[PDB]
Amino acid sequence: SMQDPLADMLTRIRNAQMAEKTVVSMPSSKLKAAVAKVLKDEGYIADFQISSEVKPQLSIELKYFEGKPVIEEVKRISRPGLRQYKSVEQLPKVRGGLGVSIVSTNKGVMTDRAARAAGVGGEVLCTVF
Amino acid sequence: GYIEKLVQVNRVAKTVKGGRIFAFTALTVVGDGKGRVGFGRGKAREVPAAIQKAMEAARRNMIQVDLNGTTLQYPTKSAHGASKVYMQPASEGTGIIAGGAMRAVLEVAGVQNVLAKCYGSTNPVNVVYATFKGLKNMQAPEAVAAKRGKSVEE
Amino acid sequence: ARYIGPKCKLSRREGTDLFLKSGARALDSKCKAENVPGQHGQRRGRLSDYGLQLREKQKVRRIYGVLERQFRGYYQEASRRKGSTGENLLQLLECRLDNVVYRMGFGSTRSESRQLVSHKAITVNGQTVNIPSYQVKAGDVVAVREKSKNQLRIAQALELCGQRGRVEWVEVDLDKKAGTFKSAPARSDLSADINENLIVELYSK
Amino acid sequence: TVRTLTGRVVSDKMDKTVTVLIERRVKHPIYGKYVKRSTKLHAHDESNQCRIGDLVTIRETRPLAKTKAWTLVDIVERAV
Amino acid sequence: ATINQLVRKPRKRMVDKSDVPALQNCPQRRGVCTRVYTTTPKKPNSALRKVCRVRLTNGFEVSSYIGGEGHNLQEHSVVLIRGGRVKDLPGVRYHTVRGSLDTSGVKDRKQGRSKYGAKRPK
RNA sequence: AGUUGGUGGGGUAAAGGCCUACCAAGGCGACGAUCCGUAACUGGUCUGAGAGGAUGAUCAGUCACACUGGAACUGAGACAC
RNA sequence: AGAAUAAGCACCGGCUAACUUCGUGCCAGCAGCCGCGGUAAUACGAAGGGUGCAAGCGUUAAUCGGAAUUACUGGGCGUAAAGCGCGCGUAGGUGGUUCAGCAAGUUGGAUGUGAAAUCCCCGGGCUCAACCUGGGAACUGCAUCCAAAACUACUGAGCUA
RNA sequence: ACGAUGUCGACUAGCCGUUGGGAUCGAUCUUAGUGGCGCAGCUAACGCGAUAAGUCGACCGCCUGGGGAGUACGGC
Ligand SMILES: [Mg+2]
Ligand SMILES: [Mg+2]
Ligand SMILES: [Mg+2]
Ligand SMILES: [Mg+2]
Ligand SMILES: [Mg+2]
Ligand SMILES: [Mg+2]
Ligand SMILES: [Mg+2]
Ligand SMILES: [Mg+2]
Ligand SMILES: [Mg+2]
Ligand SMILES: [Mg+2]
Ligand SMILES: [Mg+2]
Ligand SMILES: [Mg+2]
Ligand SMILES: [Mg+2]
Ligand SMILES: [Mg+2]
Ligand SMILES: [Mg+2]
Ligand SMILES: [Mg+2]
Ligand SMILES: [Mg+2]
Ligand SMILES: [Mg+2]
Ligand SMILES: [Mg+2]
Ligand SMILES: [Mg+2]
Ligand SMILES: [Mg+2]
Ligand SMILES: [Mg+2]
Ligand SMILES: [Mg+2]
Ligand SMILES: [Mg+2]
Ligand SMILES: [Mg+2]
Ligand SMILES: [Mg+2]
Ligand SMILES: [Mg+2]
Ligand SMILES: [Mg+2]
Ligand SMILES: [Mg+2]
Ligand SMILES: [Mg+2]
Ligand SMILES: [Mg+2]
Ligand SMILES: [Mg+2]
Ligand SMILES: [Mg+2]
Ligand SMILES: [Mg+2]
Ligand SMILES: [Mg+2]
Ligand SMILES: [Mg+2]
Ligand SMILES: [Mg+2]
Ligand SMILES: [Mg+2]
Ligand SMILES: [Mg+2]
Ligand SMILES: [Mg+2]
Ligand SMILES: [Mg+2]
Ligand SMILES: [Mg+2]
Ligand SMILES: [Mg+2]
Ligand SMILES: [Mg+2]
Ligand SMILES: [Mg+2]
Ligand SMILES: [Mg+2]
Ligand SMILES: [Mg+2]
Ligand SMILES: [Mg+2]
Ligand SMILES: [Mg+2]
Ligand SMILES: [Mg+2]
Ligand SMILES: [Mg+2]
Ligand SMILES: [Mg+2]
Ligand SMILES: [Mg+2]
Ligand SMILES: [Mg+2]
Ligand SMILES: [Mg+2]
Ligand SMILES: [Mg+2]
Ligand SMILES: [Mg+2]
Ligand SMILES: [Mg+2]
Ligand SMILES: [Mg+2]
Ligand SMILES: [Mg+2]
Ligand SMILES: [Mg+2]
Ligand SMILES: [Mg+2]
Ligand SMILES: [Mg+2]
Ligand SMILES: [Mg+2]
Ligand SMILES: [Mg+2]
Ligand SMILES: [Mg+2]
Ligand SMILES: [Mg+2]
Ligand SMILES: [Mg+2]
Ligand SMILES: [Mg+2]
Ligand SMILES: [Mg+2]
Ligand SMILES: [Mg+2]
Ligand SMILES: [Mg+2]
Ligand SMILES: [Mg+2]
Ligand SMILES: [Mg+2]
Ligand SMILES: [Mg+2]
Ligand SMILES: [Mg+2]
Ligand SMILES: [Mg+2]
Ligand SMILES: [Mg+2]
Ligand SMILES: [Mg+2]
Ligand SMILES: [Mg+2]
Ligand SMILES: [Mg+2]
Ligand SMILES: [Mg+2]
Ligand SMILES: [Mg+2]
Ligand SMILES: [Mg+2]
Ligand SMILES: [Mg+2]
Repeated sequence: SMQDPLADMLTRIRNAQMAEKTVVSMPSSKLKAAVAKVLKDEGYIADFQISSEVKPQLSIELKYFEGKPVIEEVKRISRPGLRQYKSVEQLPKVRGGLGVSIVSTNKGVMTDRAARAAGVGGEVLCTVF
Repeated sequence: GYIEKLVQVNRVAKTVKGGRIFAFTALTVVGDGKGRVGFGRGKAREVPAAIQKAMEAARRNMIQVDLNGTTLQYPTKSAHGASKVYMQPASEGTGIIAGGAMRAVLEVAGVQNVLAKCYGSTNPVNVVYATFKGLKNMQAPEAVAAKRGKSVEE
Repeated sequence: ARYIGPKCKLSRREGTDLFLKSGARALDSKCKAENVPGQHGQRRGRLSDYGLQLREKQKVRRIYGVLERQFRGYYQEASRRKGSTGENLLQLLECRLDNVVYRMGFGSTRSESRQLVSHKAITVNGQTVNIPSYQVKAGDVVAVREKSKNQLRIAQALELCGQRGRVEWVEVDLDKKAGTFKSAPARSDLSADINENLIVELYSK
Repeated sequence: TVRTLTGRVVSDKMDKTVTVLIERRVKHPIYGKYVKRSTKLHAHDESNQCRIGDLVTIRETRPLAKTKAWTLVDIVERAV
Repeated sequence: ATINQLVRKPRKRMVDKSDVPALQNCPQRRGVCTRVYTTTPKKPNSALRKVCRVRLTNGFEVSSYIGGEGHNLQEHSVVLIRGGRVKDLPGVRYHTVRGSLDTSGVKDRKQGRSKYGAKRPK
């Protein structure tokens, strides 16, 4: 019944990335917007736009580079059934730093690298590589 | 490349009017010890002929791997069929900590510190399939870093 | 304990030189060192990976005459250290007092140097040490007891050490039969055919 | 200074004493999921001014009866 | 199993029962031979196996196998038994130690004669 | 059913149903009470890449016991090896 | 003073390093699992040879590992074990989307404690080692204060997917 | 008591039918069912494939070698 909207966002991105599409549209929220922005800063997507009119729609344009999609493995970590939190010393590494893990901290939603840069841990949302 | 290693030799049979007909299957891996590697399977009515066929097949379809100085880039986890494979880079003093098909594949490929482990079935041909599926997808930097510049992605 | 018995059987079984005689005449013209010892010498008989690992470990053990328990101790301490336990093992095995005495040239073989050490004829830093396991530290000045310097064996072995290849990491003064152990040799200095990775693979199992 | 606790009144049928329930979240030692544990304390209420449902705060003092060693300091929310 | 399902009922370790219920956590136990007889193995094997029924100090009554070519066990012989199952004989879970109390071990044995209680020929 | 709380009093080196006389009908429990079986606890030990699993010889801390069941005296301290 | 006073145990078909003869013939026997023995037995019993350990060597009993074989890390349920015959619903678990607050969870910091011994690192002594010993690190925990507000929880007001 | 396939929600190429209902101009589109093929993907394989056995979430039920045995004893 959409008890996790972020998992729906990542599932939509993965499913339409596998299907060789160009734009993904979904209901938006101020958390999905932060996730989309942090992906944009990491070069995993082309662009994201938020619609107006009371029921905003968020649309994301994807990248392909070669014949294979740029995002090959995206996975949610902290679900509503588990709620995983980690400290600075325990922030997970995906592909030994070749990827990124999104972390929600009291300074906002950022990457694990920025998380150690500010020295603030938090909740591990998902891992992308 | 030319580094020949023999993994498994098995004897199979088919039933005919009259009795049983036996044949020999061989599995081999070839590589140059610096990044090229491939596997081959062969079947014949004698062991040497099957081994020769396996070598000839393995010398084709060799692929190029991206290794970070005699060691893998990042920990990796692959699978084929019902076989699961885990590998992770290790320090220089370490040997090759692996068993059977793992050891042959990795030693021929040129790596020396791999510290691997397999789950599920240990059927050698499926293990080799899984190991090359894992090794062929080693990304290495400057390729995953095609999105933007370098020294910021790491 | 210690291995006492035929010493050319070990060379034949391992298939290499494995210096165990004085080296005066030769090695080939005493034991026809191309057949494995025993009745079935002529058979080739290729051997599996476990056999190869076992042969390598046994070859190393048979060259320094160390038994299994002390070898386990050496391997454990080498693994506990830093920097590539494979070469740390040889670094450790080259610092034994009997091996050092053999390198300096006061003994024909390893067993003879061991008996020189055991029978109270070698002083490490000016006092007697009779343990053929004393780890010689770099800079130690090994010597011979003045009451035993005129033994024929030391003088006889001096020229044999004269023609065996310079170690180039120990020094010796012949008149006083006293030498200095500068430092433990690097992995390159030792014979680069002892593939210790087989030993590491065998023990990590 | 002095450490206190906060809970909700669940029983007031005794004379000059009340029962207060306190909730806490504990991480499961092995499975790592946060689960709710509860404590039922007996607090001393001298003037009988607490009703079922009142959100109150209490502090620890010397024992006043068997299984009664807490006394309440303030009522922060009143039952509707 | 889900995380909540596991919280409500965690995973349970199974216990492996010993194959030697008599001699409760003991290396060996002594007993008395209530009878010595001989029995026949299972299907693929054909032989005539020597077995002794032994009553232990526990009060248990079990059956032990007698190894070696000969033996001198009879009624009311005090014996020591150890673990070890004989595959061919059904119901035989123990072995009789040769040369311990009343068994005297085999004679004219010269190879591996420590599992049969035989002195060095000298 | 002294069971849970209150009051007066007694008692203790000291808070307290610890005890007593009245007043009330309370207290605990599927977050496992009660009952049955088993067992001194911990620092630690052994295994394992770790997470875990098994386990409390020797050494150190605490507890309980001193043929079996009770009781008190003397004493700063005992319900007394 | 003198070489005098001081080597044994298990195994050798595959797993697993190490092979041939002679006896016996579904017997006698062996055996951790596959299994050997019915007339050329590298598997039984001996002899020659060899392989592992070594003042020890084997067997038995017991724990963990391998076992991802109770799977948190880290398994499954069409046919191999495994979806209740089907609904409704209680305790519980989980919760679409905006503001604003609070600081229980969360994060960071400070302070107290976490006995010594033991394990780990750098050293010092016994001719070496075991052993003893100095300093450190660790003891991943608990408690109290300070700060933050992205997420969850709690409170007030909204919105319509 | 069977689709030998728990309920709920969201995504993912297409083609041919059919039962109810809508729109726009026999044609096109769109819903809620009911069938046949099939790309990716999945599976040990058979095969599944918008009526998933694919990609994911929330909660519940169940499994841990074959026999003994869905049996014995106890409760209801
Ligand atoms: Mg025909
Ligand atoms: Mg064929
Ligand atoms: Mg698998
Ligand atoms: Mg699978
Ligand atoms: Mg398996
Ligand atoms: Mg010893
Ligand atoms: Mg009391
Ligand atoms: Mg046994
Ligand atoms: Mg009364
Ligand atoms: Mg009172
Ligand atoms: Mg009073
Ligand atoms: Mg009173
Ligand atoms: Mg109970
Ligand atoms: Mg007891
Ligand atoms: Mg493990
Ligand atoms: Mg542990
Ligand atoms: Mg350990
Ligand atoms: Mg206990
Ligand atoms: Mg004691
Ligand atoms: Mg004590
Ligand atoms: Mg205490
Ligand atoms: Mg005490
Ligand atoms: Mg106490
Ligand atoms: Mg006491
Ligand atoms: Mg007594
Ligand atoms: Mg007594
Ligand atoms: Mg008494
Ligand atoms: Mg009295
Ligand atoms: Mg009196
Ligand atoms: Mg008194
Ligand atoms: Mg007492
Ligand atoms: Mg007394
Ligand atoms: Mg007493
Ligand atoms: Mg006492
Ligand atoms: Mg062999
Ligand atoms: Mg035998
Ligand atoms: Mg014969
Ligand atoms: Mg055998
Ligand atoms: Mg034999
Ligand atoms: Mg034995
Ligand atoms: Mg045992
Ligand atoms: Mg056991
Ligand atoms: Mg055992
Ligand atoms: Mg396990
Ligand atoms: Mg086991
Ligand atoms: Mg495992
Ligand atoms: Mg799991
Ligand atoms: Mg399974
Ligand atoms: Mg399910
Ligand atoms: Mg069936
Ligand atoms: Mg069902
Ligand atoms: Mg059903
Ligand atoms: Mg049902
Ligand atoms: Mg039900
Ligand atoms: Mg029902
Ligand atoms: Mg039924
Ligand atoms: Mg319902
Ligand atoms: Mg509810
Ligand atoms: Mg929400
Ligand atoms: Mg809720
Ligand atoms: Mg808010
Ligand atoms: Mg904190
Ligand atoms: Mg301490
Ligand atoms: Mg020292
Ligand atoms: Mg604030
Ligand atoms: Mg029907
Ligand atoms: Mg069914
Ligand atoms: Mg079935
Ligand atoms: Mg159903
Ligand atoms: Mg469903
Ligand atoms: Mg419904
Ligand atoms: Mg549904
Ligand atoms: Mg749905
Ligand atoms: Mg189809
Ligand atoms: Mg399936
Ligand atoms: Mg399958
Ligand atoms: Mg889930
Ligand atoms: Mg769930
Ligand atoms: Mg789910
Ligand atoms: Mg069973
Ligand atoms: Mg069974
Ligand atoms: Mg059973
Ligand atoms: Mg029945
Ligand atoms: Mg019964
Ligand atoms: Mg019944």
